[PDB]
Amino acid sequence: MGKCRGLRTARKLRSHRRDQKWHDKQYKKAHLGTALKANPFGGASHAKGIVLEKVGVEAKQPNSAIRKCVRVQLIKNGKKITAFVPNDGCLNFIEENDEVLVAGFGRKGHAVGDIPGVRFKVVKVANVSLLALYKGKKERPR
Amino acid sequence: WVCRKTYVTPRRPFEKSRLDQELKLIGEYGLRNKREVWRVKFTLAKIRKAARELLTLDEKDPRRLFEGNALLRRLVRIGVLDEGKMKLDYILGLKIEDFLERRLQTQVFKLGLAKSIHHARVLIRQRHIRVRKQVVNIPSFIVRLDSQKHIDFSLRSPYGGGRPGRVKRKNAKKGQGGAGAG
Amino acid sequence: GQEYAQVIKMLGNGRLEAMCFDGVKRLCHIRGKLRKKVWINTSDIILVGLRDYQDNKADVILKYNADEARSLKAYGELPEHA
Amino acid sequence: KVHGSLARVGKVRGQTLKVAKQEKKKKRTGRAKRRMQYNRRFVNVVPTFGKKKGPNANS
RNA sequence: CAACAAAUGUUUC
RNA sequence: GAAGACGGUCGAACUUGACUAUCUAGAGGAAGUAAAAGUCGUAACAAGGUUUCCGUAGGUGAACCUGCGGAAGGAUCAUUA
RNA sequence: CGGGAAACCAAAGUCUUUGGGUUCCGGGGGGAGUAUGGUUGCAAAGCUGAAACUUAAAGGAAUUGACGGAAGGGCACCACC
RNA sequence: UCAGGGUUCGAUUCCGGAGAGGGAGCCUGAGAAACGGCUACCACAUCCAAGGAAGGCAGCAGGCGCGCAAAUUACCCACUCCCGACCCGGGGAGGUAGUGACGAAAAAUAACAAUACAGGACUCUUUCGAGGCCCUGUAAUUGGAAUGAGUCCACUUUAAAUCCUUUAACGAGGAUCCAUUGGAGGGCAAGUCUGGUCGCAGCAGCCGCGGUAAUUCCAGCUCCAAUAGCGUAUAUUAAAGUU
Repeated sequence: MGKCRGLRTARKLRSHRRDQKWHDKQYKKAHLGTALKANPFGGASHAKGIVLEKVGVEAKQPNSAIRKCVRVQLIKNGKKITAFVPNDGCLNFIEENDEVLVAGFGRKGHAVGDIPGVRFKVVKVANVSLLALYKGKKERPR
Repeated sequence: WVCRKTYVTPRRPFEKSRLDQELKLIGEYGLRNKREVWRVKFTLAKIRKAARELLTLDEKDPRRLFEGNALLRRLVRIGVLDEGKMKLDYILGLKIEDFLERRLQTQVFKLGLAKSIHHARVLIRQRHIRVRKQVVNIPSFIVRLDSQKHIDFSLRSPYGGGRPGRVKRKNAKKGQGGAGAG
Repeated sequence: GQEYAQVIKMLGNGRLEAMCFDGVKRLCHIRGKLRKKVWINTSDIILVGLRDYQDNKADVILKYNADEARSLKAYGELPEHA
Repeated sequence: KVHGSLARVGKVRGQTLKVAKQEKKKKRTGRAKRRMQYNRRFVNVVPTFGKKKGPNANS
């Protein structure tokens, strides 16, 4: 029970807990403010940038495909980031020097699937929603 | 500007057994949606929790006495609850139908003046039903005991009297302009 | 509908050094259906896939033969010097 | 390690012969639709003890 | 009675 | 009874060094990482054909080799005189 | 008896029926006992000890084959003699 | 956020504290180290006939920049209160409308017979067969039976209006007065589909699918789930007895 049991010993128990909390990764991340300091997105949920170039990335085994992302300079902190472009032929819709709204995978910062070193996805261009673009609700305005 | 939610969804989402149960409730009870059921599963859980707390308290305990009796009296005014129940030991052993049974909709069936939990809801939502001086359009209502008798069609909706119907009255003048003259 | 290629060096593990007849050396990846019974060589003709991607690289899809090579003059692909 | 192509981008979407929309019915407003569900599912819905059956079956 | 060598390498499966 | 004015106190600000904290450019260099279908050796899961591994020191294309003291998580829970 | 995932364990028992005292270390695996500052050292090195990134299994135990240049093994001129 | 224990947040309708471009000083007055006072410097910006001169929206609107992200350059002191010499004036305090799917409440987009039929427990019959209650669909159209959503005399609201809550005259036969958004291989609710492709495009948080009979794709058809809402990303919490 690895832990005193004296009526007094609040301070030891209280503090021993403070000492071990660190190992928790979610906890440490939060106390070290990692999201502000390391992360490309601010510690925000979405982030907008300009498209530098279009990449065809080489999906990891045992899968085999060309992935199709763009490389993006985030306006907020000039950070360089590669982001996936989802659905069929949607690259089509984003051009070099584009602008785009990027969002996390939903993986907690950890890349997704077979898609290697890509941690973000495009959501908007034409300020304009790949979904609405892919469907043809709305266009590549211009 | 204070506000609160009135319903709670179930922890979990796909438990055939629960889904069927809810569907039977919607059907018997001319309900509209799962929320319609969820709202009541929620109403009930709070009542039961209110009950359970009380039941853990000492009897005669000014707090237990004063609020227990009140919860009971409230639960009885609406007919939801009955006397032997009408103590806390019995609310603990209670269920959703008991509430669901007191809404308008099912009463307008329950005395002929609808012949369907169906008919009932469209009747209510369409202004042909007063609870004695007052139209009530809320198929969702909760008919209090000594209020059971005052439910009836309204003073003007046609049944309830009053000309015919913006569509019946159309039909009267539908046999009038052509078949009468030119 | 693209050109071809010509293996120059070998790397290993889904990696091979090739020399596109056009004068472009890149690391091509074997093809999945071809690799089944095809083992690219450092001296042979091959076909790699390459689309909107600068073309700086390509993946191997199928292979070729040699004996036919003499016919390649007839293939209308290689010049009077290959 | 990327090199490769995109030539083929969007090859199936563009090769997938479009289909009409056809049409037909409206399905029903809120509670009424719940009612049809409950009768089709449960009243309907009698079931057999056929060792079961299905919702989106063909033959 | 005691003791004794040995390399590498093509596919979905 | 004003401007002004003697000397002082508070002291913004300015100029030059020191100090401390936080952040950030950089020719090049050397790690580790991915990793992975490559090249050269065979270093150490079956006693892996030199049992393995630890501490430590020197040395080697590269796995690794070797001495000195440990361990068995070994290939012995035994040795019958 | 009872414990434990089992191998096992009279302590590794008296642990969901979870509470005798006290002390220490761990929170998936790799990056790494690595970077960096402090400290100790003549030196070799020791103590304290991250991150970026990387990745969906790392690992334990038992069960069973397959297989062995492990032991008792056999059997056949598709094996030897 | 709910076992209980707990776990996390709190700028933000109240209280206490702090500031009004940055710093410092001061006058007045009972009360100020005040900036819708002043004064200097410091940083900024403006007018000028170039000597001068005047300024501070972390007030209300609005505008730039910033970004993932946030409304009218609108009406009124009538309510609620405040101030003054004040019953009487004045109040971007504050009310009032406009924008407003933060989010929360109520819950429309169709109910009832009839034929017509399709059917099942019940009864009768040796069986065939027939009757029968409870009814649900499903057409066939009927048939009578309906209500605001819009629209609109009148009236209400209120400072005056708006909307609500109020109503004469209109407003439901479906092709509508036309409901959506995700899913249907496992977890996971729902295609041992049809066309197309053939480890390609794509799908896939995870496991995994697709290499020519694809229940995972791409589309339809059909079906499920939540439903005037639903998907997605993210902080954080529950789950987590993985602090």
